[PDB]
Amino acid sequence: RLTAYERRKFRVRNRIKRTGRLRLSVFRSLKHIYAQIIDDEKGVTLVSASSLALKLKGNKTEVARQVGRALAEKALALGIKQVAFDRGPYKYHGRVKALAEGAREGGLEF
Amino acid sequence: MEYRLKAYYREGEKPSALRRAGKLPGVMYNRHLNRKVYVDLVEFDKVFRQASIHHVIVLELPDGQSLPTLVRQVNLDKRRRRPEHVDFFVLSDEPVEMYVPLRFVGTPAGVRAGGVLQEIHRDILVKVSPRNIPEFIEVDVSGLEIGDSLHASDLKLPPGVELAVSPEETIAAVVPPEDV
Amino acid sequence: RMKYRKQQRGRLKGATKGGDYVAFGDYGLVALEPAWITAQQIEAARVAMVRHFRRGGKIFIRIFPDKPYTKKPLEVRMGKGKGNVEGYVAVVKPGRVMFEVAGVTEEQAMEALRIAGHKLPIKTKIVRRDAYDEAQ
RNA sequence: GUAGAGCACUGAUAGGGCUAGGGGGCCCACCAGCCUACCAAACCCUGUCAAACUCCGAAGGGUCCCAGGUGGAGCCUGGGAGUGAGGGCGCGAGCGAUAACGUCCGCGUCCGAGCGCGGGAACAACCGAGACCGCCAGCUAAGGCCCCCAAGUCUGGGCUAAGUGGUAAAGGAUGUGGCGCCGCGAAGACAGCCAGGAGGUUGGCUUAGAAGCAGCCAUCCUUUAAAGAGUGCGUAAUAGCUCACUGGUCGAGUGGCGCCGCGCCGAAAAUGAUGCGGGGCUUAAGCCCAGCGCCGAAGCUGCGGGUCUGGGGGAUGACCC
RNA sequence: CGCCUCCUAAAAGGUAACGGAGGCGCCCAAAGGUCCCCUCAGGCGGGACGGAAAUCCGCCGGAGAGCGCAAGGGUAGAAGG
RNA sequence: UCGAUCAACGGAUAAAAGUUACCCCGGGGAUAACAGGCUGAUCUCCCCCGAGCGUCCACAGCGGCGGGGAGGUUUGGCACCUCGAUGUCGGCUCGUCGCAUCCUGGGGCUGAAGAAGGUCCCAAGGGUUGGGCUGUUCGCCCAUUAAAGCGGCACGCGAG
RNA sequence: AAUCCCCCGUGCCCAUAGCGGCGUGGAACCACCCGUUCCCAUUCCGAACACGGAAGUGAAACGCGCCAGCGCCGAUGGUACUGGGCGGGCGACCGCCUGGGAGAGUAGGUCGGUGCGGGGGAU
Repeated sequence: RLTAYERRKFRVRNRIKRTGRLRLSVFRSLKHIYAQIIDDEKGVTLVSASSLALKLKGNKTEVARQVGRALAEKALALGIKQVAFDRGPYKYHGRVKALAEGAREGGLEF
Repeated sequence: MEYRLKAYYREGEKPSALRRAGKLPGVMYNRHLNRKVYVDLVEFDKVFRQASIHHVIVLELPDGQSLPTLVRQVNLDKRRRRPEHVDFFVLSDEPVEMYVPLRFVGTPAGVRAGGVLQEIHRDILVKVSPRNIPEFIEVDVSGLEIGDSLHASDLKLPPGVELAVSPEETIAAVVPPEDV
Repeated sequence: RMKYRKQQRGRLKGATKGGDYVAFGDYGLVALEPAWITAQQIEAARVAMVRHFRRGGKIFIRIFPDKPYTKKPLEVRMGKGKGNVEGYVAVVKPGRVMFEVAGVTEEQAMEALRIAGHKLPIKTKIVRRDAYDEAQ
């Protein structure tokens, strides 16, 4: 109970204290995956990442990197101009490393 | 049988005055509909006293609305006895909370036995029985010694069945005078 | 007496009221105007009763050897750490539910108490079961 | 977060149901049996405690802003300082023996340091009350009014009668009076009365005797005054006795346990005696509830004066509010 | 006869007592940083050298094990591994 | 930035123990010792209950266990009178009150025959010896005696 | 575009968002799932974390709805307490006036209500 749930509530509360204003919530797994943006629980939630517009379920952590960069610019302008970070159900090397670089260009803008 | 005289005013000052005349506070209650009616002791008591009245409800007269009720609570008086507030519930039709008067006969093997006598622990039963419980729910045996004891299990349940109590836990047991 | 394997040395002093009442057999001895009562005196009653009752069928209990009373020194001059443990007993003050059985069936039990407490140490009263009691 | 409170946190602990640990031992090599004899982690139920346990939780106290908010304090700067040990009373914890006109701390008042008046006999701190100075003025506190001494030996309704007033507990009692209650078969009551106190009532042991009136229990029947499995004076059983019954006698109310308020026993002293004293017990008393009334403080009002302080007219005064 | 902790300070805070209790006058070179992971004792049931109690499997659990050192606070949404 | 139980820890110095019945100067009953005071520890006396002894009989004689007061003695608690002053013991001499009265009597009770004891309530009236040893009052011992009490008053007495 | 509805996330409210019992969905969710050279990973195993994808299934994690047995919530009354003023008692202590007035103790109460992004569910 408290165990895995905590895996969760932990990345949670820590992430939370963190405060540079916004955080995107990526989400691991295939069709599962998708990342939405949030700030202070003001109540609001900027823009939504990638509606399952499938591009290559293949060996594509790139299906990923793509949906990512996508969301990257999506928000980039979606919501004028800002800076912060996000969640992640894991380290940045696969699926998540991916949403990362996606965001990465999102800000990089080149 | 029962009845009473109500309290328009209630809480403290009033119940106290009551006491003063010889009246103790009374709660008339029925499934979430509540009214403070007040207690004329003397009689009140004779009544209560019946005790058969406390175990197996009775009818009360208030205004003129003859209704069915029992005590579900009572504040009987610290510094002595008598009370501080008498509590009754009038029933609709599903009486589950029943501490029906219980009698059992431990026909000899007890004190005429090894001196040992029988200790009555339960003597009554808080089981279930909607608008249907006798003035006497009962059971029996013929052993009261060795290191003998019996309870809610052995029990032996009659008509309006339903054990809201527990899988046995000591209706009674026998202890020695200076042993057996 | 019995207040065995305590835990501390001593209490303090006050008194005023508590929570003794019920019944527990129908042979009852209830205090009324006391305070602490010697675990001993206590045993006294215990005896009194026990013996009277054709000397067998058990009585029950009531209060306990509760606290540790200290007259400290022996008779010195005062300033000890107030140390010294010495007399252990009950702390019952508002007419308390003191419960004693046996199977006397009568004013026989009566007597038993009569003396037990007449003895013991205070203004007190006795009876039986008078207004049951419902728990959860 | 103490009082309370509750028990699930920990620790107690009392009667209980289930349970193992020793079990007492040895079959004492495969060494497995009853017992429950077991200590019960326990067990739930029945149970009550804890300043240094608490799942609940106040009674106030703490404090920030808005508002009351002038007595008159409130603030900051400043020179002249005295105590640096004190006690008493009430409440709350220590302690001490839950002793001391003890000593520890705290909230309050206190008393000194004003606390000089009343006062309770007289008594630094217990209830009343703040004295700037007058009055051969009147209203009042507390607490008082037979007298000693101001003030009704008021009225009204009770309850004690011991002198309680005029110090005391444990506890004892057909005290006194009061309940809120029990016996009334005028099928005329209880103590007083009359007579019978009935035949199987005749061992059960012991019968030396039970053949109720010698010890180990008997708990039945007939039978009428209604019936003593005989409550009692007793020896050798036995024999005789009062009603426990009328039965008749009488009849018309009787013997009670709980809860009450007012007294007595218990409670023996040292120069001599004592509610202050005289005194007083159906106003004179005293306890309780009722209502009226007058007394009595430097306390409060009315003739006036002194005095300082804010302001008021400041002419020097001054006067007045 | 210096300091920390708990009670009594009586609920703000805060106070004696020859009042209750009980510790410290070390260190930890890495219990000092941060990043990434993990996550108790104990109850039960099943198991090699066991064999009240290791080691492993299987469930259960306001977290009462835990944090050099005493208490108390905290606190595994870990300060804990 | 180092030396430091200065650990009686705010720490005078670096560097310190005693003893005075041989003693001596300052103030306070803001601290003892005498006694007094209040408390009563208490001890003494009394009062409840009865397990229980008294062959039989609870209580004639007795009380387990536990309990409840009186009094101011004994061993103590405190600090205000007292330290500009209160002589503490033992004894003497003259004693004065007190009763839980020892001898006295009046008594009910007996496990009272008589006699004699012993068991309580009433009542201080007078009375309530000599020596021994011990500074000791207490005490133990000799001889009687109706009897040869307990104690209040700084444990009366130094202006005797 | 901007209606409620199915939801996948992801937010305030601390146990009526709990345990557990019966059910039930994958079409689309999403989970387990397949396999592992490649990111990157287990002091053992890609167990987890992870990479690498058709499938198979919906067992398992899983979301609503019915079920209150345990647990959680836990009023009306009612007493204790007591803030303050007065009495009654030598007494430890009792009681009277005026506001506040938990606990436990039958009620009866619940098996969450909702913040926002959104695949989208109903021209």
